[PDB]
Amino acid sequence: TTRFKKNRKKRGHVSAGHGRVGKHRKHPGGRGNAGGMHHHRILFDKYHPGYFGKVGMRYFHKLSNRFYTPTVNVERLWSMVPSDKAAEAGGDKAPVVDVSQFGYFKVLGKGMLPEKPIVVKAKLISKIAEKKIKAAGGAVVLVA
Amino acid sequence: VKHNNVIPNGHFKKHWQNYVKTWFNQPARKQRRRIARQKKAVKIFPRPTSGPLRPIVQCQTRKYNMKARAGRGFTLEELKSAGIPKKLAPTIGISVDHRRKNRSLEGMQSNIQRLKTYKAKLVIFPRRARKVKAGDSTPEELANATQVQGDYMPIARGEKRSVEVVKVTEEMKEFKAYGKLRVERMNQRQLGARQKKAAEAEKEE
RNA sequence: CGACUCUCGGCAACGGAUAUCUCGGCUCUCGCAUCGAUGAAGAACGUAGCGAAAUGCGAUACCUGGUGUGAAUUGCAGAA
RNA sequence: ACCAAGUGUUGGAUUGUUCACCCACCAAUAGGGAACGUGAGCUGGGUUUAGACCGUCGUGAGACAGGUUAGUUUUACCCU
RNA sequence: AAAGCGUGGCCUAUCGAUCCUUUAGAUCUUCGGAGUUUGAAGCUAGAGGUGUCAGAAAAGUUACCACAGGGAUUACUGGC
RNA sequence: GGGCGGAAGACAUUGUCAGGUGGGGAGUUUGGCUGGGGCGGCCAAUCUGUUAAAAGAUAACGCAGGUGUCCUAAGAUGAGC
RNA sequence: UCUUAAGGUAGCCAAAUGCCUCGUCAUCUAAUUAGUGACGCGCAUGAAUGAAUUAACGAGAUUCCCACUGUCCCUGUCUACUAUCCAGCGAAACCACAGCCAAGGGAACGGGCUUGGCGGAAUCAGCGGGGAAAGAAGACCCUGUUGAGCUUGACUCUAGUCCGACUUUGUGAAAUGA
RNA sequence: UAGGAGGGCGCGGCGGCCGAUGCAAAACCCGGGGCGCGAGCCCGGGCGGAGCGGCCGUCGGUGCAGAUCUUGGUGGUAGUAGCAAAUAUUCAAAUGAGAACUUUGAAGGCCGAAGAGGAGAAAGGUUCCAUGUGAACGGCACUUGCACAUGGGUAAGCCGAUCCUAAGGGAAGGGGUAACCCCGGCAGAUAGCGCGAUCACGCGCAUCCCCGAAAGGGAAUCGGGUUAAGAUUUCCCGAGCC
RNA sequence: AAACUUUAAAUAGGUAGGAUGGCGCGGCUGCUUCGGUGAGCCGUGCCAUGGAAUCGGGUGCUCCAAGUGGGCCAUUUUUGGUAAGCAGAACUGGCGAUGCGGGAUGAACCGGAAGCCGGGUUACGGUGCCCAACUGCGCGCUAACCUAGAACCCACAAAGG
RNA sequence: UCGUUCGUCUGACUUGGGUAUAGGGGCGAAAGACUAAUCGAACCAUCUAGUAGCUGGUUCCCUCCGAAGUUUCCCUCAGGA
RNA sequence: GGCCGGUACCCGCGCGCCGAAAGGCGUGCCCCUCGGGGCACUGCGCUGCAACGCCCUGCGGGCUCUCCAUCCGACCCGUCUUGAAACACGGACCAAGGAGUCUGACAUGCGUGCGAGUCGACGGGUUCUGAAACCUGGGAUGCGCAAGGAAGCUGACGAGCGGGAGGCCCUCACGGGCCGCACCGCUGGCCGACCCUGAUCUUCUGUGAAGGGUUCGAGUUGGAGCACGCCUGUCGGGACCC
RNA sequence: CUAGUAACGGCGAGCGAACCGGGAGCAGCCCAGCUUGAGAAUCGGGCGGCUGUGCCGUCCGAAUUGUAGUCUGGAGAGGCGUCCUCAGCGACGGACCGGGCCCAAGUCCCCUGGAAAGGGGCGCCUGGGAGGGUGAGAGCCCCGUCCGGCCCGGACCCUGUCGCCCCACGAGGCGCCGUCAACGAGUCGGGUUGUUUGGGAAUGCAGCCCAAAUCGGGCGGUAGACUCCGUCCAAGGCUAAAUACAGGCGAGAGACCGAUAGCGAACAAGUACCGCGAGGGAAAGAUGAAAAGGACUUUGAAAAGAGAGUCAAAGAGUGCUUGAAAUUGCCGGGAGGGAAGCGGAUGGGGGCCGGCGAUGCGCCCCGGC
Ligand SMILES: [Mg+2]
Ligand SMILES: [Mg+2]
Ligand SMILES: [Mg+2]
Ligand SMILES: [Mg+2]
Ligand SMILES: [Mg+2]
Ligand SMILES: [Mg+2]
Ligand SMILES: [Mg+2]
Ligand SMILES: [Mg+2]
Ligand SMILES: [Mg+2]
Ligand SMILES: [Mg+2]
Ligand SMILES: [Mg+2]
Ligand SMILES: [Mg+2]
Ligand SMILES: [Mg+2]
Ligand SMILES: [Mg+2]
Ligand SMILES: [Mg+2]
Ligand SMILES: [Mg+2]
Ligand SMILES: [Mg+2]
Ligand SMILES: [Mg+2]
Ligand SMILES: [Mg+2]
Ligand SMILES: [Mg+2]
Ligand SMILES: [Mg+2]
Ligand SMILES: [Mg+2]
Ligand SMILES: [Mg+2]
Ligand SMILES: [Mg+2]
Ligand SMILES: [Mg+2]
Ligand SMILES: [Mg+2]
Ligand SMILES: [Mg+2]
Ligand SMILES: [Mg+2]
Ligand SMILES: [Mg+2]
Ligand SMILES: [Mg+2]
Ligand SMILES: [Mg+2]
Ligand SMILES: [Mg+2]
Ligand SMILES: [Mg+2]
Ligand SMILES: [Mg+2]
Ligand SMILES: [Mg+2]
Ligand SMILES: [Mg+2]
Ligand SMILES: [Mg+2]
Ligand SMILES: [Mg+2]
Ligand SMILES: [Mg+2]
Ligand SMILES: [Mg+2]
Ligand SMILES: [Mg+2]
Ligand SMILES: [Mg+2]
Ligand SMILES: [Mg+2]
Ligand SMILES: [Mg+2]
Ligand SMILES: [Mg+2]
Ligand SMILES: [Mg+2]
Ligand SMILES: [Mg+2]
Ligand SMILES: [Mg+2]
Ligand SMILES: [Mg+2]
Ligand SMILES: [Mg+2]
Ligand SMILES: [Mg+2]
Ligand SMILES: [Mg+2]
Ligand SMILES: [Mg+2]
Ligand SMILES: [Mg+2]
Ligand SMILES: [Mg+2]
Ligand SMILES: [Mg+2]
Ligand SMILES: [Mg+2]
Ligand SMILES: [Mg+2]
Ligand SMILES: [Mg+2]
Ligand SMILES: [Mg+2]
Ligand SMILES: [Mg+2]
Ligand SMILES: [Mg+2]
Ligand SMILES: [Mg+2]
Ligand SMILES: [Mg+2]
Ligand SMILES: [Mg+2]
Ligand SMILES: [Mg+2]
Ligand SMILES: [Mg+2]
Ligand SMILES: [Mg+2]
Ligand SMILES: [Mg+2]
Ligand SMILES: [Mg+2]
Ligand SMILES: [Mg+2]
Ligand SMILES: [Mg+2]
Ligand SMILES: [Mg+2]
Ligand SMILES: [Mg+2]
Ligand SMILES: [Mg+2]
Ligand SMILES: [Mg+2]
Ligand SMILES: [Mg+2]
Ligand SMILES: [Mg+2]
Ligand SMILES: [Mg+2]
Ligand SMILES: [Mg+2]
Ligand SMILES: [Mg+2]
Ligand SMILES: [Mg+2]
Ligand SMILES: [Mg+2]
Ligand SMILES: [Mg+2]
Ligand SMILES: [Mg+2]
Ligand SMILES: [Mg+2]
Repeated sequence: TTRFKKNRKKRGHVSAGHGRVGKHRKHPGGRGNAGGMHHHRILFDKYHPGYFGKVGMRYFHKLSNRFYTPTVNVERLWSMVPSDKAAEAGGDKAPVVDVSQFGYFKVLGKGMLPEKPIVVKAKLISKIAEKKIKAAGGAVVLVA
Repeated sequence: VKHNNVIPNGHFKKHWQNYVKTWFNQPARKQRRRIARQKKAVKIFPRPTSGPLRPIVQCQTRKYNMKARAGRGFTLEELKSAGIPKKLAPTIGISVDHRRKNRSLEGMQSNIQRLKTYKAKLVIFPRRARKVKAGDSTPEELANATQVQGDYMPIARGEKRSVEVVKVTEEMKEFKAYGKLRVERMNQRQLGARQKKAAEAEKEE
């Protein structure tokens, strides 16, 4: 929107806002990230520490799919239960949630669970996640 | 370069303005493809406009092996088990894939049932006017025949979400899910050292 | 009162701004696939009652023929 | 030493020279300034591009506040 | 004997990033089909050095010279 | 006599790699500060005193000097002197 | 006597080569930083980097002498063509605004400012004091992480050339070798 | 000041709204009247002769005094600098609107023949010749012209070119080359075969094709006439030659 | 006696002047002690006339970003230099960036800082003319035959008569 | 370019036409001379709107707020963070 | 004596009489004791100061317009600079053109929509002025929803305190008490790299009751994000223009 | 989309893919080799004929150093077997392609005007109010536009139906069998060199050297040896569609430019003109509705002038719509002693301003509305 650009308010002002002494010159500091270790060293060290150097080890031909493990916490397992089936239950009778049908591979343990037992059926799980599920009275099932 | 910003990394140092691709012909592309589809539909009428039948396959790569999609074509065993000869299938609307394999029985069974399901609802006109050879159909059938459009055999991508209710039994509560994973990971990494200690047993002992 | 210089106004010059246009340009989109030894693209010279250029044409030379249309071409003259 | 800048302060050998120094006359051959007065006033000897020689220096290209020789000096008609 | 003192030199100077190489440490991690097993690649901590010492890999000449600038800066008058 | 006539002859030569030489030629470089620049120096890392104006900071190619080391003891501690 | 690879030999000289330097002596002059002849502790001469000579020659550099003369003392006069005036024709450079001075202050040499001097229409021909006059983004000097020509003991390369193996490349004989 | 922000003014489109205009739109002109701190705006008068404006939203190649800015136009300079080499013109008459500059006659001079004379090669291209002519052009002028317009004009067995080779160039097979291209002696059934023959066969084939000189080499012409303009030798007359 | 010092200022430097204070009671500790011995903390309950003068809403908190990184001048302290309208420092202010009144004239000297106006009064500086305002009222000194002399900075004059 | 004055003029002489050598190349009795008014590397087009820490310019109004020439690091000192 | 102002309240006026109008006129208490003085109860309404002039289509009135005169002030702009009127550069004049833009990435701020989600941006369907509009997919496309490790891997077991806007209860109220958002400060728990620790169980190398740490994280104990739009800023691009 | 990611990189500046997944579009084929041997069954050419893009006859020739047929790893040759499957031309069309024609309604009344296409009145068409022309803003004046109608000519090798012809002992499918089972060589592959890549003990490619195999070969993104595992079969060839498209030809559009803009060129523009050449490269649109483009008279050598004539208008007069500024002439006015202009004051002249400046409101008395 050219009508709100501020250069339209500096018309009639000689320098267009860039100063009389230090002008608007072409590339007075160099182009791009020139001088990251010479004359932009303070800026690179201050705002981007860790920028220079080589850490760790290479992984020729990395495929992301090999590393895919979506995760869900136990605090979110009861939104997964439909209400009518959340009603059908006894003290020993609990719903079973295949988190694999919701796109999750591992179950993590953040958050609280209600007293109602649950049977989480997952590919992977953490220590605490099963410790919290058992403490609610439910069980864990491993699948593939 | 100046104030706390992200490190700039734009790849604009070549003669990029000579390879700018704009999309002003996108609405015209849709129309040409629509006319192409429409013109194709008439020249294949009454054959279905989606194309030949595609089998169910599981996708590759961990991330997707839980999802089913359409594959290129039926294997030779799937074709022969359903009793559709190798060189007749493309002529009646069924694609073939001489390269795909059947490593797991369930996949083979699923795609066999599709061929019978397709064969059940398939109708074939005679090659001439009055002669009815093998595989042809009744005149009543050939008048009720229209050009079906869309996906006449849909593929469900994966398992429907079901949250059943069961009773949590004492064995279920005793099972250590985390303990099972760690001991099974343990066995995997000791596989060589165990086999080596075993292997050297028969070498020396 | 005058001459000269400067200046204000009216009129008249000089010049081609402005306005109003536009058989041109620019941009986007679509369809199609057609040069040549059977001599192409390009170059040259000719060619009209009155023509230099452009346009057209080739000693059949601003055209011959067929077909469609249906009474003009036009700057002047003439067969009509 | 005073008042006093009214008048005057030259001809030549050698040197591009300012400076100098001799010859000679003279009453005297005082000292200075004016964008170190004065190049759209001259001249171009020197210095101060490009050619070239010598000496010293430098491995060399070349250097020389060393010596040498040859090397373009434009315009007024405006205002004062 | 002990309280204590001792993390170099009585105190104030005496020293060095990334990348690379090299060493030490774990009965460590990886080489992505699984293993054995050389080799390689990592993790932590040192050394090999940047003295222009917050750290480019670097000889002249130009009088045959060029360009962007500088009165932020010399060579002449003027000024203190 | 199925040798045109001679000379060399599996060495020359060719092709591909390897080492050496190579301003003949290509590309490039040839710090900074600086009472102009150059030459000199280092006031570029760096310590003590002073300048420094009794807190701290404080300049100059300011002043008088120093540094790139040395030490199994010249490190530690105890005792005696 | 120290030293060197050798210690500048024959010659030549204040030379187009000598700083000092206008060297010292003589000659030329009335008077010579000039010239020529000598002298040689030669800043910094010297032998094909050629040394020393040298008749003839030279639009080559330099000194002197006779003749000649407006080069000069010292200017005057004459001719032609201009300039000048007229008819006709008719540009360009340059141009912030302009256009009289003295002193002061001021970016430290004003046309304008301050304070004084002054100052009267309109015109013609000249002149070179000023306009720090015109011409040209100083060629000297510096700066720039701008160049280029040339050089080399700069860094990095490279054509060429030399050298070896393999290939082309077959045949068979001996001697030391394994 | 450098710099930042807000609120406005102005220009041109697009979506909407509200309107003016042949009873005179836009643009432009004015010593016309006003409004606003200002950017700007409103009206009057004139000129013109067919388009235009305000408001809301939105958009942009949107505001000039400079850049030795770009293009165009215009001044002062200024009726000024200037029209000065190659010795030189004068008198009558004709012509004509108009004569220093055209034409005829007379006189006075110059080039002085290594010419200011008579002819060509290159280069030009109609400038050649006649008739006519308003402007422009011929740095004054012109009745005039190398200008403008309309016509006309270049005649060859014998002059040339054309033929031959020079230095040199191009080139087929072959060699190189990624290919464009680069190599001619490298020697290949080298291009071409030539000659006698036809009524067919014979012989021979050697250093070999093409281009390259209007000054080199070379079949053959002379004299006299003729036009406004062609010819000395192209046309005519006569006489020859290859 | 800058690179000597016993002594030792003026100016400038630091801290404090309550509600973020104090006490009693009963608890915690893996720290400390011979030890409830302490150190600290926790919970409760009470008190605390606001604890010098003056002045006053806060960068208090956070974000995004521009320009600048040639300075120069004056009084004072101060280094090199014979000195300089020279070079380099310390504190403050000014100019730069700012007009206005005065110093004739001037970037930083004196006064003073600002919307457009009416009236009044001042600051620095002045009151013979130029030039608004007295040739005002007083007292002395000076007589220049050198241009007497006459404006903070400031546009000099010294030793000596 | 012009005037006067000069150098050479049987020779390493003057000259026309033809032909050969083309740009890091030619050609040079050598001056970095000449190669179409262009030469210490011609000319033409393109890459190319090459890069510039350097010079010049940078277009309407009002109102409000309002600086810095100092620190540290940088082949850094006319620049930048 | 000068400047401003002219009253909607402050003053002032009517409500009773006298008086042209100033102004006066009543009663009672206190005071001196002349003059007279001081206080008193107070109510309803109302509420822009005047008097005369001058001119009235005129030779009048005023004017922001034009010219001229006079007094005071007053150097030429743009630019770089500590400093420009400069003997610093550019500018003879006029008209027209003429320079921070477009795009990609990111960031803060602001607006809009939805919200643990959010995007329909490649396609498909449909659409008769529309290359528009409208529908559809996504059960996992991007970003977010979880992090620490070089990696193998493991992956948040549920927070107290001080100050706090605001609400509520109590008091005649000043004061008190209760709960306390955001934000600031303080101390912790948990996840992970590293270290340390080890009951029990177990597939003998795994698990992990308990117990940890002057260590490290862009962590958690607050789900706030995603899409679009605009200014500004950094960067790449011809990149404000030459 | 992965993804500014893995990687590559004085690990600096920077650079940078692929797999998976989602869409568009989908289609697979044919050779060589052991396999005619009672038999080259194949192919070209001349000539002749006919139904003529070909088929037939015949004569020459190619080819056995190999034409045809089989066969291509998914296989295949064989053997057996109930079985199951196969030939073409007519006739009319539908679609797509080009072309020519035909198609609604006012020019009714008044005014202004040169001109009515403008205003007012009265009407009409509209599946047609896109656009253009015609003397000023026209739905109805003209061409067109909407709905469609018609007539002519193509290419087509796509399918829609009626007609006759009836596919086979050949081949193919399918059921079993196990005997066979042939599969591309200076090539692969390895070394080394150079280049290239994101490809890192080497991604592709190329030179040279070495140089294969047939329980064998190529891969599984870190060089190496062994055991296993997944995977594919190079060294011969063809193959639509989805994609690209500053040229060519034919269209349709636009929040674009409006004659210094837009292409260099709106115009006899790649023109004039320049350069030996390669090359460089402009300027320049607008009378009027209609030429009605100014007869004639008079002065002049002429160009022209003055009268006149045309026109709504020429003062719109052949570079002619409008017609700014700089700069210039004439007429009128004003001022001036080495600048002028400028800011504040006011005085004199001008020039201009009547919304420049009022004559109305309340009581009243009639005399009518
Ligand atoms: Mg500003
Ligand atoms: Mg800015
Ligand atoms: Mg600027
Ligand atoms: Mg800057
Ligand atoms: Mg600066
Ligand atoms: Mg900057
Ligand atoms: Mg550095
Ligand atoms: Mg002079
Ligand atoms: Mg000289
Ligand atoms: Mg010289
Ligand atoms: Mg010299
Ligand atoms: Mg003169
Ligand atoms: Mg010690
Ligand atoms: Mg180190
Ligand atoms: Mg692997
Ligand atoms: Mg440093
Ligand atoms: Mg160099
Ligand atoms: Mg030199
Ligand atoms: Mg070199
Ligand atoms: Mg330097
Ligand atoms: Mg110096
Ligand atoms: Mg102090
Ligand atoms: Mg101190
Ligand atoms: Mg000797
Ligand atoms: Mg000597
Ligand atoms: Mg003499
Ligand atoms: Mg001598
Ligand atoms: Mg010597
Ligand atoms: Mg020598
Ligand atoms: Mg000579
Ligand atoms: Mg004259
Ligand atoms: Mg003066
Ligand atoms: Mg001046
Ligand atoms: Mg005068
Ligand atoms: Mg004069
Ligand atoms: Mg002069
Ligand atoms: Mg000048
Ligand atoms: Mg310069
Ligand atoms: Mg630098
Ligand atoms: Mg260079
Ligand atoms: Mg070297
Ligand atoms: Mg536009
Ligand atoms: Mg613009
Ligand atoms: Mg302008
Ligand atoms: Mg400006
Ligand atoms: Mg004259
Ligand atoms: Mg002359
Ligand atoms: Mg002769
Ligand atoms: Mg003639
Ligand atoms: Mg003439
Ligand atoms: Mg020839
Ligand atoms: Mg000849
Ligand atoms: Mg001849
Ligand atoms: Mg004859
Ligand atoms: Mg104190
Ligand atoms: Mg900065
Ligand atoms: Mg400044
Ligand atoms: Mg006042
Ligand atoms: Mg002669
Ligand atoms: Mg010759
Ligand atoms: Mg020649
Ligand atoms: Mg030279
Ligand atoms: Mg640019
Ligand atoms: Mg500068
Ligand atoms: Mg300066
Ligand atoms: Mg000056
Ligand atoms: Mg300059
Ligand atoms: Mg100028
Ligand atoms: Mg403009
Ligand atoms: Mg999602
Ligand atoms: Mg940019
Ligand atoms: Mg991403
Ligand atoms: Mg690349
Ligand atoms: Mg009609
Ligand atoms: Mg009508
Ligand atoms: Mg119309
Ligand atoms: Mg019609
Ligand atoms: Mg490679
Ligand atoms: Mg292919
Ligand atoms: Mg144009
Ligand atoms: Mg053009
Ligand atoms: Mg008119
Ligand atoms: Mg007109
Ligand atoms: Mg018109
Ligand atoms: Mg006109
Ligand atoms: Mg004018």
